[PDB]
Amino acid sequence: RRCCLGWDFSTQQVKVVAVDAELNVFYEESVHFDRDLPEFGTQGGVHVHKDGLTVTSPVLMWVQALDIILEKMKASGFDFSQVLALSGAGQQHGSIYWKAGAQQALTSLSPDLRLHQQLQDCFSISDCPVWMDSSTTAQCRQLEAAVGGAQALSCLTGSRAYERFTGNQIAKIYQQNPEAYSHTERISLVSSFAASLFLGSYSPIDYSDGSGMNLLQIQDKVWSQACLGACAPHLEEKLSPPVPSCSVVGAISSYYVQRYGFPPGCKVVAFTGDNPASLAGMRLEEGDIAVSLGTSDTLFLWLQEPMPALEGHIFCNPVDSQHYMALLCFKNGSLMREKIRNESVSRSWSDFSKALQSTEMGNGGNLGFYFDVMEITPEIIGRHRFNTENHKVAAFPGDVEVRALIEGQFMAKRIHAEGLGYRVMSKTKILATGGASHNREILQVLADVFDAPVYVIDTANSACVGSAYRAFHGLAGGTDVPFSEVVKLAPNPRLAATPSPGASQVYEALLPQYAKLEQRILSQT
Repeated sequence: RRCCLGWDFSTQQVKVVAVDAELNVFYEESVHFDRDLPEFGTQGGVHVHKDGLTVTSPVLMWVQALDIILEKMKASGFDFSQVLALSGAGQQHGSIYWKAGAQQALTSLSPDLRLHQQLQDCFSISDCPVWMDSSTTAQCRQLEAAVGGAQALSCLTGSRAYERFTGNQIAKIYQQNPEAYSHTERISLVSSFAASLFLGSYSPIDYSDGSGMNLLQIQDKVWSQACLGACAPHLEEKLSPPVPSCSVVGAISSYYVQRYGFPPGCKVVAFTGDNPASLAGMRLEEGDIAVSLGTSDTLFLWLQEPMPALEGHIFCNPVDSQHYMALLCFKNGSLMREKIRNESVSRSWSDFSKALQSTEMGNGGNLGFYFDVMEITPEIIGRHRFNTENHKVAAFPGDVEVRALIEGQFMAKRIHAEGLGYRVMSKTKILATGGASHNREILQVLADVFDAPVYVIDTANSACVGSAYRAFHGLAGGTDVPFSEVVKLAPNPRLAATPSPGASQVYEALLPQYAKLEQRILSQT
């Protein structure tokens, strides 16, 4: 059974899957940080500092989690001689600061010792900033001022300045800890840090995860000298040139061959961010979108011609380096759906579904926005309801409320997607995942709004699986063959809904009206 490994260096755990050549996930293992490395004192895999804004993880905890999981794999009888290649994902934005001399330690790893034991003194920063950090507002404003504004920075890098984005974190470390910065020979993302551990030498940063830093020029795929200089000095030398995501970055270190029995020819395919890896795992193509429904809703888009904005994040595409992808994040997700259920349909998902079945597409022209917490896409708060004459109203009947919520949430996803350059195409498939993807009536609204078929997919391990698929791509020809052709053989996700007759006519007229009301609410703020 020949296989590839797909890794995920996530916030709360390190996870791995082994996928055979039939693209069967036949093995999965994980190390949970709070539970299995409780000595670091993390909660949810991180440390929220006294200020309530700084959020970090110890780099040596991630190294040790790799040692533990390889030993857990070996203890279970995993046959490492069967591994042809591996790739992985890292929680985006988080950064690792390697101390001067660390590459000599990586290239001289002894198979008689664990990684953590040998890399103990290799980090100039022990507490790494992660994606949950919101402590760099001053640096964000400085970077936007240095490059001509928020929109200029988005045009250049796919995003305006966000506190968690790596360049702003690097700037804070340079300003507050210049000694540690002066002792840093290399800076990695979590993804490229993990790839470096497998190579036994520094891995380059890939174009896709490299797009989550406010540093890479996404169009020309070179570092922006203006962004680099506005963040910290000598920064280019520390990052090294970025590479296409579908690059073989080297063979696995002899460390792993000797300690665990990996074959010497095992290839390391460049690692990427967890959201880019999930896009690969979900097998999105040109014209596709994925809706991940949860506490936060996340929209994944394929983009040929992106239009960066003051919202959303455009990244270089991990499975087609000449094109792009985007993420749009919505704070009012599953808690907002549960609240309307509890308020209007007796705390019952069945009655929620019956409300959707008993109301027509377009909801008689009744439209609603439901933001009990400040929304990020767009920046609005409150509940706002409008009747068919576009007059504000205080409330709706119960069933009308349920449809206004669901239809409005999906119309917002289509409008904001199209603002970034997305367009529905004849080939378009919509992939739905998360709790609400288990409701047929919710997915019917989604199919109706986009006028395209909706498929349900399980994504508990999408970043791991996507990483294993990318590794197989690397083996099946790399850039000589399309990613989509390599993983076509994986069973197709199940069709949940197709647009009802007349859906096109209803939402062609209602979508611009909903967009107009959104701008009306934004103008009143």
